[PDB]
Amino acid sequence: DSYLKHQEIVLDTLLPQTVSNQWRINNDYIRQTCTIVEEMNIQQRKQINDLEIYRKRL
Amino acid sequence: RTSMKIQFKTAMPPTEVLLESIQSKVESIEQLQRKLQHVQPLEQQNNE
Repeated sequence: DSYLKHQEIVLDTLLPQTVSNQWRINNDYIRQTCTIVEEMNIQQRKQINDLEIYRKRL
Repeated sequence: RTSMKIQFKTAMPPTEVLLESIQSKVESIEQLQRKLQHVQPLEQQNNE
């Protein structure tokens, strides 16, 4: 019965190690998403500016 | 029939004495086994 408790705890340690590295990968992705999403926002604003600018010139 | 009587009476006493002590420890040991089967199934989904 004691052996089975040593066997069990080992599995749940790996559950945490996987849990941490899985959340750690997603954590890095998050920053990337927010980096570019801003850059795309910057692009679209500039896009709309030309769109009306070119009209108001003509 | 003497043996069957003598032996199986001893067996039933040895069994029920063990069972009383060991059915509790079986449940202890068997409910722990079920924890491996869930500790494994989560392990794979996290690895995946």
